[PDB]
Formats: sequence, C-alpha cells, structure tokens
Amino acid sequence: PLAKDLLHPSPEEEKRKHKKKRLVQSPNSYFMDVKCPGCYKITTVFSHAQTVVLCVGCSTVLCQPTGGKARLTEGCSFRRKQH
Amino acid sequence: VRMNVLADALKSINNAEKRGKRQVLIRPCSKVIVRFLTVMMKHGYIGEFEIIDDHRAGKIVVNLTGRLNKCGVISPRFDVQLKDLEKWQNNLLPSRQFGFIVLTTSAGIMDHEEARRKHTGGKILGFFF
Amino acid sequence: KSLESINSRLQLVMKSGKYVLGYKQTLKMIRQGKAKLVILANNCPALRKSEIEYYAMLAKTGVHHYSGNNIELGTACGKYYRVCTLAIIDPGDSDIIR
Amino acid sequence: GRMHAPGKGLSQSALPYRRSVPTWLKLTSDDVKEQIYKLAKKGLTPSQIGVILRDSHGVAQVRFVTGNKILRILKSKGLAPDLPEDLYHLIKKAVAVRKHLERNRKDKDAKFRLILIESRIHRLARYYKTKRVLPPNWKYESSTASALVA
Amino acid sequence: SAKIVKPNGEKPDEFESGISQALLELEMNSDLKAQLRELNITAAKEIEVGGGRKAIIIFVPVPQLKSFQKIQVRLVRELEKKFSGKHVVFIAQRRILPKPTRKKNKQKRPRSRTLTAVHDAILEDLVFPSEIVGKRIRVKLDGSRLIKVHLDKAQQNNVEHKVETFSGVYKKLTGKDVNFEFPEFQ
Repeated sequence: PLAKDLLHPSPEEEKRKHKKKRLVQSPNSYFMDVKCPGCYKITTVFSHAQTVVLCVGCSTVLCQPTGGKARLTEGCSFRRKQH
Repeated sequence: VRMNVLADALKSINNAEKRGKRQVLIRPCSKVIVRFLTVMMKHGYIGEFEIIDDHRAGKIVVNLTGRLNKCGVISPRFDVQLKDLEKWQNNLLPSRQFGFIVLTTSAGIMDHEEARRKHTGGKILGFFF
Repeated sequence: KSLESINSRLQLVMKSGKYVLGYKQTLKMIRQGKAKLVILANNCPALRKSEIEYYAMLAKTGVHHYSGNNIELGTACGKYYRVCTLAIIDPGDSDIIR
Repeated sequence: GRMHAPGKGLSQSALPYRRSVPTWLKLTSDDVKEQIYKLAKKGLTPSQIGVILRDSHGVAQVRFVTGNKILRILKSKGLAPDLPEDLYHLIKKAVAVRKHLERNRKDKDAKFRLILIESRIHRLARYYKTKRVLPPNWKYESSTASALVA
Repeated sequence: SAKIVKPNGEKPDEFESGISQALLELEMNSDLKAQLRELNITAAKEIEVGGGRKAIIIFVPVPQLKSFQKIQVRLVRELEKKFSGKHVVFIAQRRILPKPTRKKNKQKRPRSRTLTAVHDAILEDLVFPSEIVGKRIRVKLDGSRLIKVHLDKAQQNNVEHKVETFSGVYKKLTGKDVNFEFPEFQ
C-alpha cells in the first residue's frame, strides 16, 4: 500500500507496535493499587516491578519479580491508575 | 552510529519517492532538516510536511507529491564560494533550466539562485531535482 | 551469596560505623564490653581463635568466622595490610540486628 | 550495537510524554528526598534507589517530582559515593574476574572477557577524568583495585 | 481606588486596579482567603477574541505559579462571575532573555530563560485544567506554521468552550497560530 496514513493510524496498530517504534513513545507498563486480604491500606506498585513488595503493616509478599511483569500473590485484588 | 541526520533523512525521502509512497516518515528531526524541507516545499517539490513533537528529537511526516527525482546530500560540508558555485552547479544539477542546490549561508539555509541573488556564499548542504 | 553479602556489609561498616582492626585492640574492646561483633579469618592461629571465642562467650558477643584469610579480610576492610581479627563497635548498616 | 559484543538489542525504557506528576501521587518533593536519604544510608546505589522508589512508593521519575536527579540530590547533601556507580561496578566485575582467573589458568575465555572489562574501565575512566569527576592522576591498577570494591 | 495586591517593577497600573479590587472584595468567600492573602498578581490584560468576546489574561510570578494552580480551578469560576461573559487564564511572567549575539559581564543564559522554553511553558500553564498529551506542528505549504495541541481528553466539561479563547490569547502574547483538539484513547 502506497497511501498508508502515517499521521493518523488507528490505536490497534499503535498498541501492537514496539514502544519505541510508535509515532510517540508510550510505555507499556502502568501503576496499580493492590489490596492484600486482611489489611486496609492500599499499596501502589509498578506493574513491571523488579523487587518483592512488602506491606509495612503485615509481613506478607504482594508481587514476585518475573521476566516481564510482577506476578501478584493469589487473593490480592488490583485496579488501574488513570488508565 | 548516525553521524549525518540530514543524510539519513534525505535518503529516506529519496527511497520512499522511488517506491511511490504517498507519505514518508523521517525519524530524527532538526532545524537543518526543517529548513531544507521548507526550501524544497517552497519550490513545490514536496507537499505539506508535519512535525510530530515528542520530548525527544521530533519526527517528520512528509507528503510526497510524486515530482521528485533525487534529493541527495553532500556529506562533507565544503566551503562554497560564489566564484566556484558554477562548478558545483554544473557538476550536481541535471541542467540549467531546473534543479536546485541548497547551501547554508550566513543569511540562512537557502538555494543557490537566491544565494547568487543576494551575493553570498557558504557551506554546501545538498541538492534536489 | 553469603560471602558477597558479608563483604558488602563489611564495606558499609567502614566509612559509616565505628570499628577496630587487630588482635590487641579487639581484646581491649571486648573486655570493655563495647564490641558487638568479632570477625576472625580462618588463617588465625588456633590458640588465638579459641581465646577470642572464650572472650566473646564471656562478653556475650557474636563471632563470625570469615571465609577468607588475613589477606582477604584486609582487602574486605578496604585496607592494604593484613587484618586477622577485628571488632565492630557499632554497625550503622544493620549488619548486627537490633 | 553493543560496545564489546555483536549484539543489536533494543530493550530500553520508553519514558512517557507526560512530564507532569501524577495526581494520585501524594508524595511531595521533600518527602521523596528523605526517602532517598534513608535509602542512601542503607548503602543503595542511585540505580537501586530509583528502582525501589518506582517499585514500592509509586513515584514514576524522581526528576519529574523533585526537579533534580537522584545523584544531584545525593551530591548536594554530600553523601554521594566517591566512585561513580558504573565505574565502581566495572571495577568490581574486573576484580571478580581476576579472582576467578588466578585459580583457572586455562580459562582463556575469562582472559578475553577480562581484557574487555578493563578496556571499558579505562574508557570510562578517561571520560570521568575529562569531566573532572575523578582526579586527573586517577589510574586503575589491577593489583590495588581489590581493596576498592566489595 | 484601593490597590493593595499588585507588585511588579513599574509603579502605575491601568485597569489592573479593577482585578485587584475584585480579588480584595473576594473576601469572606468559601475559605479561600486564608490561602490567597499570601498571593499576588503581576499584571492583567484584556484582549478581544472570537466574535464579540473578551478574555482576561492574568500575569503571575513564577515561584507562586504552583500555589496558584493548586487553587486555579476553584477561583476561575468566581472570577468569571465577577466579570460575566469573560474567560480567565493564568499565565506566569517568564522574562525572555535575548539570545547572546556577537555584539561588561553577563552570565550564561539559563535554558528556562530561552524563548522556545518560555513559549511551550506558557502554553502548558495556560490550559492547566487539561494537560498536553501531544504536540503537532504543520507547515502550511508557504512557510506558515500551525501548531496542533492534543489535550488530556480526561475532562470535556470546562475546557471545550475555551479553545477559541486559548487560541486567541496564544496568538496575542506569542504571535503564532495554535489550534486545540482532543484525541481518542491512547
């Protein structure tokens, strides 16, 4: 195709491309509020966190570092942060 | 490593023009590229081009009109005087009826006809025809 | 992982905490009761090692047998001389848990 | 491509176009500052400080929130390390490779990697002496470098 | 005339005394004066935008810009109630320093004082209820430049009616054409 619109491409092919190869760089990661069971306080953790995240109020682990994305412990709920 | 941003840009426009694409994206933008493309556009060789502004070096998407043959670059920016501008002109241009040579002068980035019009030389940048 | 961790904690005790290097000063610090950790290279003479262990047992202080020697213990302390015995007055870096 | 490897990887970090602090971030500039200070007393290098601050305390960029970089803050309060982080780690790697090599004569691959490590060390030291971060007479001696790291 | 809150280099004022009035008889409001009495104004300016619509531009010191923006969305509505049919925008005076030419001791010019930095900075704080998620510059076939600004799209309730006034004021104190649009989700 000789007439692809480079100025206004749809968000489908924007989300499928690499982070750097997009028209404007956008990180694929996010922040996220995790609620551990049995506790009240809300912890904000990087989605791709490289370190084990602990509560200051309980000696329980929240996420375990993996290759790409931190794996939350079972029983912990989570939501996004302003999309 | 990329050492001449204008060279990579101009090669990108030339390749996309040869492939018949309607738009071309050049990744590293600069003031020199903007001025060179403005010189090309004021002469009609390219359409309206748009600068995508990221907080890094921006990107430019150029609308190609299909009337460009070659937009090469002279990588060593030789000092070009008015006395030897004619030799450059008849070594780089296809003919005397058309074809334009962009050289950066003290008055700005600007083609050789207007450079001779206001009587100034400068460093060579590139050519397009 | 234990050796690199103890080397890093030893480095961070230096430049940030009060320590003392050598045998006579280590015994002096132990018998004043202000040494909190005693580190012995395995190159230590066995009589000296046993006597320092007895002193620490009397003073109720911990002994760590460093897995190097006096040369590598001196290197771990950031010095260019061999140290065979050292005492930690205060860590300042959670080497000794409160 | 890589400096001393035939690799052309692209794994990087795409910093977002929004430089503004997030609304949900309740931490102000000075708060992030004492976080850096306490975690500098624990011995963490600036990369680790930024990593844990992003992972646990939810701050995206220290520079975006405070206006200054982590190393600038540490240097302003005067508790920055004497050796630069990357140079310190390169010297640490060289010392580890030499310690492995003095037991293993036949590890010529380790010798090649050691040459690469010391090449990078000397180039980085030349850069740091150019910027006057290091003393002009600062030299990396393989014999005496063991006492500088770990 | 009672003009109590108006510091700047020059001593007189014209019509800025009126804004200083409307700020001083903003007393006994819904608990704003406690965090507003320590605050001050640099200058004010009325310009014509759109059709027969007036817009007021308020110039403020740079150090107090953040404290102003912390309450900006609050007091804009009372200021608009005071001056009906007009839109209020808060801009910081950034003191553009001239580019050092080749023509007796001046320090290195800070990058914050450079003109391009001043212009996009005064573009950012102008639209403060939104944020710039992207900037687009079009060269319109004759050397003229038109700048497209992409806003947050998170809010569409209090900025969508001021894009004409934003473009007018930006053309007024900067001199370049800028239009505003709201893109989709990213």
